[PDB]
Amino acid sequence: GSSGSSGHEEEELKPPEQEIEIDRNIIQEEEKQAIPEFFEGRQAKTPERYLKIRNYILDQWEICKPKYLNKTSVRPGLKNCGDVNCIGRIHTYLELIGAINFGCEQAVYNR
Repeated sequence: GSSGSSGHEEEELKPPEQEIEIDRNIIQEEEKQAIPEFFEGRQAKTPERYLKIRNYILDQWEICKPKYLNKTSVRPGLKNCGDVNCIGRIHTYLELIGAINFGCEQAVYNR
């Protein structure tokens, strides 16, 4: 027989090594690999909508930087574009890559 009962490890997640660069006018595979849902081809999820939201976040990030930027500050801001389930996807990702809130104890990867 066998037995597991093991865990408490990273969940398909990993903290950034160095602040990267992102284009608010260009969508590189880098982002598509994390936000492929908007590039799937659904009628609800569109690639044009993913940008609108992103641009906002990427913008706010610097608007507060170097200080940390909470998603709760942009949640209500772009409540019209998409939903919370999406907002988190973009925000988080960008945070995982470093594009936003780089090196900060107030991240979602260090937690």
